[PDB]
Amino acid sequence: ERPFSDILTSIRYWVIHSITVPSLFIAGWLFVSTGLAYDVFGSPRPNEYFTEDRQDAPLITDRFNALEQVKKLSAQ
Amino acid sequence: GRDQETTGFAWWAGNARLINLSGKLLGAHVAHAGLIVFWAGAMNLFEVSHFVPEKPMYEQGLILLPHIATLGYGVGPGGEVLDTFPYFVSGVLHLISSAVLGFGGVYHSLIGPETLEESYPFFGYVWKDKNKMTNILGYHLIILGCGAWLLVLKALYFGGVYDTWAPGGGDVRIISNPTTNAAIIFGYIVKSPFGGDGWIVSVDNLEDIIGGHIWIGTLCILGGIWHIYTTPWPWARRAFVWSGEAYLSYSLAAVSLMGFTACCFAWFNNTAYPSEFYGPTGPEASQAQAFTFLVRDQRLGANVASAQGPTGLGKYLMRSPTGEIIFGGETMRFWDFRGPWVEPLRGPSGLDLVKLKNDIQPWQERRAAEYMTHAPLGSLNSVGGVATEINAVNFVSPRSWLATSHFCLGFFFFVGHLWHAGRARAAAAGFEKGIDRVDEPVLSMRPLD
Amino acid sequence: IGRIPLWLVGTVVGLLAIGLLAIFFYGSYVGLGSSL
Amino acid sequence: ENTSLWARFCEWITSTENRLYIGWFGVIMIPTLLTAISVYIIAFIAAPPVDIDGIREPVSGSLLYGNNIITGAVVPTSNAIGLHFYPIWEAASLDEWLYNGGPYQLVVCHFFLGVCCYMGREWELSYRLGMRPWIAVAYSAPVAAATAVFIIYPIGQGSFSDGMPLGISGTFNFMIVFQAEHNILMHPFHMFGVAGVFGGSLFSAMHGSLVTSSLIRETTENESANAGYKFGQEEETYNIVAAHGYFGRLIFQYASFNNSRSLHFFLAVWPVVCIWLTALGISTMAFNLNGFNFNQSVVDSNGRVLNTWADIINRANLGMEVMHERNAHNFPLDLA
Amino acid sequence: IFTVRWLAIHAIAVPTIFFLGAITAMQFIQR
Amino acid sequence: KLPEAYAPFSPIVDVLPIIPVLFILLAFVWQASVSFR
Amino acid sequence: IGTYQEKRTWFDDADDWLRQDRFVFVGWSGLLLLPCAYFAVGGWLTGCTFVTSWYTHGLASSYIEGCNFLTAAVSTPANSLGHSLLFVWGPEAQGDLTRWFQLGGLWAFVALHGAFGLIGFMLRQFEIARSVNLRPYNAIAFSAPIAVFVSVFLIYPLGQSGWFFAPSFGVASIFRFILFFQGFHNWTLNPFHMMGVAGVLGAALLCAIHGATVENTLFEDGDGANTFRAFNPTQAEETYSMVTANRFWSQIFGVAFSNKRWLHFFMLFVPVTGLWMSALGVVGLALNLRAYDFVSQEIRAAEDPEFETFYTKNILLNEGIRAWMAAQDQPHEKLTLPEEVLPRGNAL
Amino acid sequence: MEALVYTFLLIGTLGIIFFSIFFREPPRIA
Amino acid sequence: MARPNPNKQVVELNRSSLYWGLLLIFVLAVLFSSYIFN
Ligand code: CLA
Ligand code: CLA
Ligand code: CLA
Ligand code: CLA
Ligand code: CLA
Ligand SMILES: CC1=C(/C=C/C(C)=C/C=C/C(C)=C/C=C/C=C(C)/C=C/C=C(C)/C=C/C2=C(C)CCCC2(C)C)C(C)(C)CCC1
Ligand SMILES: CC1=C(/C=C/C(C)=C/C=C/C(C)=C/C=C/C=C(C)/C=C/C=C(C)/C=C/C2=C(C)CCCC2(C)C)C(C)(C)CCC1
Ligand SMILES: CC1=C(/C=C/C(C)=C/C=C/C(C)=C/C=C/C=C(C)/C=C/C=C(C)/C=C/C2=C(C)CCCC2(C)C)C(C)(C)CCC1
Ligand SMILES: CC1=C(/C=C/C(C)=C/C=C/C(C)=C/C=C/C=C(C)/C=C/C=C(C)/C=C/C2=C(C)CCCC2(C)C)C(C)(C)CCC1
Ligand SMILES: CC1=C(/C=C/C(C)=C\C=C\C(C)=C\C=C\C=C(C)\C=C\C=C(C)\C=C\C2=C(C)CCCC2(C)C)C(C)(C)CCC1
Ligand SMILES: CCCCCCCCCCCCC/C=C/[C@H](O)[C@H](N)CO
Ligand code: OEX
Ligand SMILES: [Cl-]
Ligand SMILES: [Cl-]
Ligand SMILES: [Fe+2]
Ligand code: NA
Repeated sequence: ERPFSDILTSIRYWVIHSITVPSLFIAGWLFVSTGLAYDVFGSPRPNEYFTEDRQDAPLITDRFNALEQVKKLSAQ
Repeated sequence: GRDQETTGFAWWAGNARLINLSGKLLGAHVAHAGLIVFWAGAMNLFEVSHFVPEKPMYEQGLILLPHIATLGYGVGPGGEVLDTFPYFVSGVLHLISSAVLGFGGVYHSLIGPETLEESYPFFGYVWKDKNKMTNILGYHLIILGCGAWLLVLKALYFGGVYDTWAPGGGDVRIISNPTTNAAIIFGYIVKSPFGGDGWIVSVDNLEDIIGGHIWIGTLCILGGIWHIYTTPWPWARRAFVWSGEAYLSYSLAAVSLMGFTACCFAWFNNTAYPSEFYGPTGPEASQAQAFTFLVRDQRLGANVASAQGPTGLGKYLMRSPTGEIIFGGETMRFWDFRGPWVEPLRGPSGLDLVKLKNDIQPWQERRAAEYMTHAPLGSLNSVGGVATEINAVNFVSPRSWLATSHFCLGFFFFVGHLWHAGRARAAAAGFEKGIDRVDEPVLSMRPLD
Repeated sequence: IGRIPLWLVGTVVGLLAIGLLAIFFYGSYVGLGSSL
Repeated sequence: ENTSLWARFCEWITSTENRLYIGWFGVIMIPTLLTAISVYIIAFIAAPPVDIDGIREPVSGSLLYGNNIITGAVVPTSNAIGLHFYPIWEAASLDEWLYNGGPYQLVVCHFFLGVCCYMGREWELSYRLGMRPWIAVAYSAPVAAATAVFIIYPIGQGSFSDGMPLGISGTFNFMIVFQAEHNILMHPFHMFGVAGVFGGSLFSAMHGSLVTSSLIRETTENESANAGYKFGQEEETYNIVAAHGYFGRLIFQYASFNNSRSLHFFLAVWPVVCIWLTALGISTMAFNLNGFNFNQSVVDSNGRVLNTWADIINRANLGMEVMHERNAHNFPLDLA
Repeated sequence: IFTVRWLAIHAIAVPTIFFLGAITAMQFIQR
Repeated sequence: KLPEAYAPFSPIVDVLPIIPVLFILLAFVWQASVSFR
Repeated sequence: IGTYQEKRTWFDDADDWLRQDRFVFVGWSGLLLLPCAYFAVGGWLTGCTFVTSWYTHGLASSYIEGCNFLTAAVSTPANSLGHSLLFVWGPEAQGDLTRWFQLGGLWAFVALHGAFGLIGFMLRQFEIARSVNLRPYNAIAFSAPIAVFVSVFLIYPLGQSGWFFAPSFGVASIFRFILFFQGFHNWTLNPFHMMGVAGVLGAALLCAIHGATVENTLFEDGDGANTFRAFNPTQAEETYSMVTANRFWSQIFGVAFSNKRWLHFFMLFVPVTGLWMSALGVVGLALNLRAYDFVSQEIRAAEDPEFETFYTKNILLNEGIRAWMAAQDQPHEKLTLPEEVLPRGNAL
Repeated sequence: MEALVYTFLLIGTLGIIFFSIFFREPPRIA
Repeated sequence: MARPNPNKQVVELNRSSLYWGLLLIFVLAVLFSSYIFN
């Protein structure tokens, strides 16, 4: 049955998860420290909000050309 | 200790298990006293660790150093800090005394005697023993009177206390001839709590402070001797509930009123809470705004008695609902304010026009400017100003922190008084567990409710 | 099967939770999103 | 033998056999609440305009002065008065008293007394009935909130004009001005209060639907389901075990309420403690503690300020600020 | 093993710890 | 700031206020130790 | 089934595999509930952590930016997109997940998947109540949160100019939406909203007062001061005194409950009716059918400067909200209102 | 003309409140 | 079934439900009258 009292108090569980829990923590750390979050999720880096072209908030102002317009307006 | 099967109280009510266990009860109390003395020492040393000589004590989030400085330690004329060694000594004495009290609390909690009755009849008590309950009350009343007289002694012969009402910005002054007049002492008590009277929060001079302390110390010692040498009267016996939880409920209602009173003292009083150490009060900051905008526009060559507002009332000066001249604007609601920086400019007709035009002082003008720039306005982030302001200044007034925290504590302690008054009455009655299911009172009452 | 006490495990995970929340409250005063 | 006048009156006051229990708390409640009810109704119908802000701009507030149910309000006391305790005998005329917001102060003082004695009377009836006593503790939450909007906020702000107007649109006005000055939405205690009333509706619908889900068959499709329950019956009318198994296999089998006692304790404690926290939210903002200030929190590497949702709140807050008390201000910073 | 309980607890724990490492990482990102 | 002799002891003073919060949490740890007995 | 042979099939095997006691009941509805709900919750937790709002609104709404819990959000897409479904394969994104995130497609993802997760949860309530053979009043109660969700996050943005005017999923964004409804819609004055307020506050009153009344009218079953150990799972007597509770509230309040079934049906009825009325009012606001004005009081206040009421103060405050929030909240209108024309009182 | 209607509706609700308090169906113990 | 209708039903409204109906209708009046008059 394992009613959650002998499975979180088991050294068999704890040895195998002494590597997966902090391996996950380190992987999440590197996902933010290596800028992969910036790359895959579209968030601009703290030094790349305003380019030389525009100095204000970007506006989409189109629908079917929205993809290439946000391409040209973003920081590449 | 014990379990639930031998006590009937679960862990979330485990302290209730030691209602009848006098030794463990005493140990829990003195261990708690160690906690109070420990926080006082720890926070005091932390505050003197985070203290900057330049900035006043209200800009730095200090709540204990202003208390010590109000007592008159390390401060001089105007409120500048001369030394922090008294504060350090206070903090260290508190830490070490907390170590001693914590040793005692741990001792009676872990290996102390279970009950103090069978061996130390002076200390052991039952809750229905009204004689010994009044005896312990008398011991503590004598202790309270001794503390009040310690403050009286400090004000009379041990350096004096800080007066903000003394000329020149205030200073540490020795109290001479306190007001021992019973009419002046008890007219504060009998006074209404509302505007213009403020109950006891409107005590506005150190002579009244120390005279009231003389009266409270002497009455407390007298009541201690009276309680040690008497037993409660039958009318009191009929009027009261005589269980330990009932005594706790009485204490909770009392300290709840005390917490609300301390909230109002921190928010309104400026003689027991000098504005140099605690910052300006709300009324003080509003009157300071109107005052400095008066003097700026005077120095810019304008008339102040004229120039009514958009409402036809008077931008700088109007008349209060009783007649005397007060500062114009919404700060009219704070026309009841009295501070050391307005009294030299305030006469019989309220604000004197010629005195307000001519008799300005530089220290008063700077004090008004700072009491504008450090108003008790802030957020939970400790961002100063109204909730729409920028994140540039890091300031929330110690008056704001004290008033808010102690209103919260006073409210929960009133609710705790309700909980304990009800449970003590129900436990004396036999209702603490539920209705008996065969001797239900409603079934013995007629219908139609 | 129960070779580590459940309360000891719970206290340690509570310590990591409190340390994590203390880190989260600390990081609001420094770096990004810190009003400075 | 019980022939004396005081003891006969005592047995009349303390009697459970009354249609409405009076008790010693009710002998303070009933005159105060009747006085407050009378003055509130009369003021709501025929109160002349009230100079709330102290700037000689009287606000009508009453039905006979051109207000409807939504717009009529007993207008707060004058800002010129502040907290100065204005009763009828202080005023020269009833005309002056009605001009300076006297009915509001009368209703507020009598209503605070009335709710305090209502909570006491709830305790005292529970005492004379052999009940357990903490229903008064549960009622201490709306009492705390009423005192926070009728007493504590005026005391912390210096003026009874700051109190909540006794009305509907006045309540809305109180909220708009309150958020303008204090940003209550960004306060954790108010967030707890909203969670408390949202969870109150959550758990009211939850418990009602679980009890109604597990009703026991006694009636037919002809008769309403309530007709299966008989007043004073000993058997329980629903299957607690069936509802508990339902909820457990619905969300989490262990994390349900196996004690109906503990379940009803949770139902009582959740909105009561959250309304306690949000009442202290108002009480702490009375002394200018306010909500969170997250304006210009995020800036870029070159120091430019990014707008944020908190900054949109700040923009709406400024709109709520400048327009409120448009003529009452003479100076930039609104310290008063 | 590989039970329904296993998958349902892993879907809510594995990204949770990964994300907690993520926020803790950005919690020390300067500007 | 602290006196010059107690300047190296300022970091250990900077933690001292949190001990009462640790005390109530320690009461809960003790109850977990006795398994909520 | 029903005294017939009915040889078994893959449907019956799958049904028997789904309808069984597990750690979590999956069921047929769990084919919808579990993935849609996981994706809605995980998408919200993803957007609040990484996905930016710099391009859809010109704001910051993620932890990677520096926002905390109270301030981060999954932002509604730009008004230019209108009511586009923002499919990742659709025209606006063109298959590309990265620039799909920053164009606002994550709001449409979270909204559609949250709606289907809500449908899956109500189907789960129906299914579990059927399997345990209990009446579906839990699903009838859950009908009101779905009514609120569809009227607020679906019907209202469909009625307005686009998804941009929907609530963005996040605490400060919800507060923006609320102050928006105050300034633009006068949602406080709406009778349907105040019916919702009465329903929710009355439901909280019922919850608190049923809890306190039950917890204070118990029967003894004692020999222990902890009352929580006086309850056994399977018995046939009332645990608290119904007659004592009725007597207490009859003498305190004047009226009291005397039917347990009607008491709990009232506890069910109050929040459902309140939330349904709020849903109907938001549907009215979807078409800008506001209860903004009282025509008689407005014409009286226009023909009399001396007429001043709290309602007129609210109207002025709403003008202040609109004019001070439009420029920064609506970038699509390109509203560059100068500091000159903004409404403003004396001083401040 | 409107204050008449509002006053009538308010006292009607109060009258129904009074009748519901003091003129309810008396509950029976059986 | 027979010449008379077999589904013959009686309707019931206790005084409590009368009170809820009257409060409900009068509260709808108090609430909505300000808006109908507008
Ligand atoms: C101000 C806080 C406070 C204090 C002073 C006490 C005090 C006490 N509690 Mg208690 N309790 C508290 C909070 C507190 N409690 C809280 C918040 C809860 C809810 C979780 C409980 C729940 C609870 C239960 C269920 C019980 C008690 C009991 C007791 C008594 C005996 C405990 C014991 O000896 O067991 C043994 C404890 C230990 C062996 C661990 C203690 C080790 C030390 C003392 C911890 C502190 C170390 C300290 C830093 C050392 C200082 C030394 C000095 C020289 C500086 C005791 C007097 C028991 C009782 O009622 O007696 C019958 C009981 O069963 N409490
Ligand atoms: C009760 C009186 C009191 C008062 C008036 C103050 C006031 C102050 N303190 Mg202090 N402090 C206190 C007690 C008090 N403290 C105690 C008991 C401790 C020991 C832990 C400390 C330790 C302490 C430190 C270490 C520091 C301060 C600091 C400060 C200053 C800044 C406050 C701030 O921004 O923090 C933030 C404000 C809050 C965190 C709000 C508190 C939240 C409440 C109390 C809990 C939430 C309620 C909860 C939701 C309800 C649920 C109930 C239950 C289920 C938990 C300020 C003047 C700072 C300072 O200036 O140093 C000089 C500083 O760093 N205090
Ligand atoms: C989280 C718990 C907590 C914390 C951290 C605080 C913290 C604080 N409280 Mg407090 N309080 C609390 C809970 C708490 N409180 C609760 C639950 C209540 C009941 C509702 C109260 C009610 C309360 C009141 C009534 C007051 C405070 C006050 C204070 C402040 C000063 C404390 C003080 O000096 O008292 C005093 C210390 C003692 C009485 C112990 C004896 C000290 C002796 C008598 C002093 C000797 C001085 C002597 C003159 C020195 C000269 C020596 C010689 C030459 C003669 C302080 C910051 C005060 C305040 O500032 O108001 C805002 C105050 O008046 N609190
Ligand atoms: C913390 C201190 C403390 C405590 C807990 C007690 C507790 C008690 N005292 Mg007491 N007493 C004290 C201090 C204290 N005393 C002091 C300092 C003195 C000297 C003045 C006295 C002198 C005294 C006497 C002469 C008697 C008691 C008595 C009693 C017992 C019954 C009191 C009663 O019936 O309720 C409260 C009493 C009343 C409600 C009626 C008193 C009338 C008013 C309220 C008194 C104050 C007037 C003033 C206008 C009130 C407004 C102040 C307010 C706004 C703050 C009780 C156990 C009686 C007793 O049993 O003797 C053994 C009694 O005869 N005490
Ligand atoms: C000095 C005052 C005082 C004292 C001595 C007692 C003493 C006692 N109380 Mg009690 N109580 C008090 C005040 C006090 N109470 C207050 C102010 C309230 C609030 C209304 C309560 C509400 C209360 C309840 C509901 C109960 C008791 C109970 C008890 C008994 C067992 C307590 C226990 O071990 O629980 C265990 C302690 C814990 C589980 C720890 C509680 C953790 C809290 C929730 C965290 C709060 C911390 C947080 C920072 C607060 C911030 C709020 C604010 C400052 C912003 C005991 C004799 C029980 C009883 O009746 O037994 C007979 C019980 O049921 N009390
Ligand atoms: C370090 C230092 C220092 C020093 C100090 C000292 C040297 C001190 C101390 C200390 C101490 C020394 C403390 C203490 C404590 C104590 C206590 C805390 C006490 C007590 C008592 C009691 C508690 C009692 C009780 C009782 C009895 C038993 C009998 C009868 C009854 C009664 C109750 C009375 C200084 C600051 C200079 C400098 C810096 C550093
Ligand atoms: C029994 C019990 C308990 C407990 C209680 C208590 C409350 C206790 C305590 C205690 C205490 C109350 C303690 C305290 C202490 C103290 C100490 C231990 C100290 C010290 C000292 C020092 C060493 C210092 C030093 C210094 C100086 C001198 C200054 C400068 C700096 C420095 C810091 C270096 C509990 C709850 C858990 C559970 C139940 C039972
Ligand atoms: C220091 C000071 C002062 C002085 C003060 C004093 C001198 C105080 C006192 C006082 C007193 C001398 C008080 C008294 C009190 C008392 C109370 C507050 C009480 C109570 C109680 C009650 C409420 C009761 C109840 C009841 C009844 C009614 C009958 C039956 C029984 C019973 C219990 C239920 C002054 C302000 C000048 C200035 C500042 C500082
Ligand atoms: C995007 C997307 C997607 C989805 C995804 C998902 C669905 C995932 C996830 C996820 C998740 C699922 C995440 C998470 C996170 C979490 C977190 C981050 C947490 C938390 C918590 C906290 C931080 C807190 C804690 C605490 C403490 C420590 C103290 C006290 C208590 C509490 C609880 C408050 C895909 C790819 C399919 C595609 C489409 C789009
Ligand atoms: C609630 C709970 C829990 C838990 C959690 C935790 C994690 C807790 C904790 C806690 C803690 C974390 C504790 C600690 C503590 C400690 C203490 C309480 C101490 C002390 C002492 C003292 C008094 C000190 C002193 C001193 C000084 C003064 C200076 C220097 C030197 C020395 C250090 C010695 C669990 C989950 C299991 C289950 C559920 C419930
Ligand atoms: C607070 C007023 C009292 C002022 C003087 C206080 C000093 C001590 C006074 C206590 C007088 C003792 C009274 C004695 C009472 C007897 O024990 C009883 N009548 C029984 O003999
Ligand atoms: O009344 Mn309504 O709003 Ca509270 O801040 Mn001051 O006072 Mn008035 O101004 Mn801003
Ligand atoms: Cl306004
Ligand atoms: Cl102003
Ligand atoms: Fe129930
Ligand atoms: Na203004």
